[PDB]
Amino acid sequence: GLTEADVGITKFVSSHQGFSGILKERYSDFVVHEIGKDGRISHLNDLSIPVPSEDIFTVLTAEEKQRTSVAIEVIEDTKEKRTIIHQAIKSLFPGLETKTEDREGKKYIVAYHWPKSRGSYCHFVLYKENKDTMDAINVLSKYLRVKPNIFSYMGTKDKRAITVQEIAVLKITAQRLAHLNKCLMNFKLGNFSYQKNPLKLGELQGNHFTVVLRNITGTDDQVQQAMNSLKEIGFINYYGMQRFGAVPTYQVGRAILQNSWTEVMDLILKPRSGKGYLVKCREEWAKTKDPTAALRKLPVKRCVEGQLLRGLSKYGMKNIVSAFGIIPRNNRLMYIHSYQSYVWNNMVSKRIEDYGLKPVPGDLVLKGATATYIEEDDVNNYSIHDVVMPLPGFDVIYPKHKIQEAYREMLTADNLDIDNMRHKIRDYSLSGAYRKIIIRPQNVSWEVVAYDDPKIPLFNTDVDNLEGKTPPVFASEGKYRALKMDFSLPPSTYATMAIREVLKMDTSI
Repeated sequence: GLTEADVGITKFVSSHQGFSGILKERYSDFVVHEIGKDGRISHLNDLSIPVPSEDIFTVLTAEEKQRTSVAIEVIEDTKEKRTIIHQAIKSLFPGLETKTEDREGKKYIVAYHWPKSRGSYCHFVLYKENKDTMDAINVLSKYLRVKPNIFSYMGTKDKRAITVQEIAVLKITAQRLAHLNKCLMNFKLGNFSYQKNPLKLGELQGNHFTVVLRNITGTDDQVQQAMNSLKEIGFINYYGMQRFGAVPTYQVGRAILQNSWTEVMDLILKPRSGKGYLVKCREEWAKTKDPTAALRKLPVKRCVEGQLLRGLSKYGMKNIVSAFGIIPRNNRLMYIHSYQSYVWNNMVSKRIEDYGLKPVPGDLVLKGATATYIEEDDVNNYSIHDVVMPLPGFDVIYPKHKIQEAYREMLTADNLDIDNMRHKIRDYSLSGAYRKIIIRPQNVSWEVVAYDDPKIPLFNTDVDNLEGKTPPVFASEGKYRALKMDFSLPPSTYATMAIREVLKMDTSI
């Protein structure tokens, strides 16, 4: 329903003829490896627990001392070797009795009933398949009987994909985490270390992508030209379709900024084209206009519709400001940020159309963390990769060319004032920020692969390598053709926008 043109995604970098290709046909055709603060590319490649009773038996005995018996096998049997185990168990045995048993030749030691030197945080790699980051944290939180806020990460990674990232957890041992691997299906944990600090959102350097575009209709000339342009110049740094949502998020954001609160409520709760349970909740709302009656139709507690319905039950339909205010702050800002994103995509497309892919006088540039202007005389000292455009807000400056006039027109068309982007409600006041218009991906590599079966993955994942799965080998000719790409992107960048530039085809399905 919502197209790329609807959200201002209309321009391309390369002049090459577009071609077709299938994206995320299998979640194994889209693989993401996080690039850490220090440049390390997270891979699940070590299951060792950092340093007679191994890590498992110690966990088994600790689990026994709290909430029948723990039998430890005596590998190299000796009177001194058995007593050593009795004494070693007695160290990690607060309230545990110990007895030697000879079970038909095989001997056992049967158990009956955080250092300040070691950093507070266990860091580890989380490998996930078709899952959200928060979803993995909730599973680990319920298994470890902890609250999800003791976990930290640098960013969330795509659900429909195989993703690998670093996670930190306050005061949970590596053995406790590793033990969970036996009962976790769509996630695995490894690469354990103990460190001083948690992770911080946005601290990452970016992500590395391995992408398989199935059934490419492109020729070798088309592919080479598409890839060379992506490697040399790159792609227009648009906000992808994910930024815009079922409910078109920028429209809720616009209504919030205009203080059109009845419209905010209707946009979230009223029935619309294209999740089954949300359809029923919205139908019950349209029929009864009763929060209690519509809440009965929601199987999920933490969702925007439920939080707003709980807010309306508390404050009523004559105080939608307070009712909506109940939604967590992060979910509320997301609407107004996607409105800023909508304006930004449109402005960038106008900037490309009117001045091209060259820095022009009047453009804003980023000299480290400071934003400044390109003048007539210093125009040739900058590249298109230094050019920034602002997300609209009260604290930003605008380019000194005609796009400033276009920002003013777009904002005026929504009854908003570029000269005063302050909201009467503090939470909805936007300061603005700067975003690069063109991104050159790093460590770009590609190959066209001939194949016959779509089910067959074209490369190993981290778990395939751990299990010692045979690396895929492919013939020089086949029925179908695939474009296999590898590239690194900075944070707040969309891989779909890089793929869009290669294929020159719109993101629908």
